[PDB]
Amino acid sequence: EIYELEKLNYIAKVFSKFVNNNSTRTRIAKLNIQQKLILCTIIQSLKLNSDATIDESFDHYIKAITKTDTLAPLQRNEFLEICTILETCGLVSIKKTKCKGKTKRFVDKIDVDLDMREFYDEMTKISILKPFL
Amino acid sequence: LEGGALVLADNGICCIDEFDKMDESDRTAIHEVMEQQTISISKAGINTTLNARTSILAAANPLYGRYNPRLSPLDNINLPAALLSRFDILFLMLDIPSRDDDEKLAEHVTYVHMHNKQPDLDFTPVEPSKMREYIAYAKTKRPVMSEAVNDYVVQAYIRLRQDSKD
Repeated sequence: EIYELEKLNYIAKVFSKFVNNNSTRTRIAKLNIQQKLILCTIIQSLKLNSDATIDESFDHYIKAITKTDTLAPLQRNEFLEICTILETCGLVSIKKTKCKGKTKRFVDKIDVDLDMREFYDEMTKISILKPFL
Repeated sequence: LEGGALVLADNGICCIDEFDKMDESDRTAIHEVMEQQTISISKAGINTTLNARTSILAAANPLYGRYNPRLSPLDNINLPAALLSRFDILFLMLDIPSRDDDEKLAEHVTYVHMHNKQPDLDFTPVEPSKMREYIAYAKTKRPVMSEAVNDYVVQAYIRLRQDSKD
């Protein structure tokens, strides 16, 4: 019907839907240079391999941005919207995981589909994240 | 009572070549006229004060001659925090070898060693008397800051203090 719509061609059409953002279209997701900064900020918080909250990420985001003054520290509410820009492209997923203090209480743990090998290529082209590593 | 180099040069430029080659006795007297223009000396000869409005120009080199990128600048510079904290402008005139920019310095030194004339740019170098007269005419001016520049000054100072405040 594609040759009716235009009045293994399609398997070629369907696999590029799935393979990309890690090799090429990562920078498509982060046209904002701060979105590049906030993406490395998540991985620096992943050293403490814990329930990666949006606050503990915001903790490491402030305490690094006071050391290197690349930008002003932004809001948590801004930090809410910017990580959702990272979300809709399909890079990082957010789930409401478990903490069992009072009830089944839902803090948000993130997870990234990128590796440091596919990170280090796209950051050496920008020496402004080079203070942050 | 004989005198040094800070007393015959009262109102002007006092320069120091090889700043790190001096001692503590020179530094304690240089920092005293660097903070405020009055020197006071109380020795077996006299206990007196004297003023000397001077502008300190200093030329220094690091600990190992040249710089070190693996070393911090607080460790590269042997001067203490109170000395360069009083210094508002410090110029890190560092040389970096390049391919394109070194040729202009080489062309300029061969042009001034070929003859005394300067390069053929569309500008003429002014003689010492005219800008000496301009400096003497500009020195009587007393500028007053506005409020629109005041709100930019305090915001830049707050941001610089927070950025500087490792």
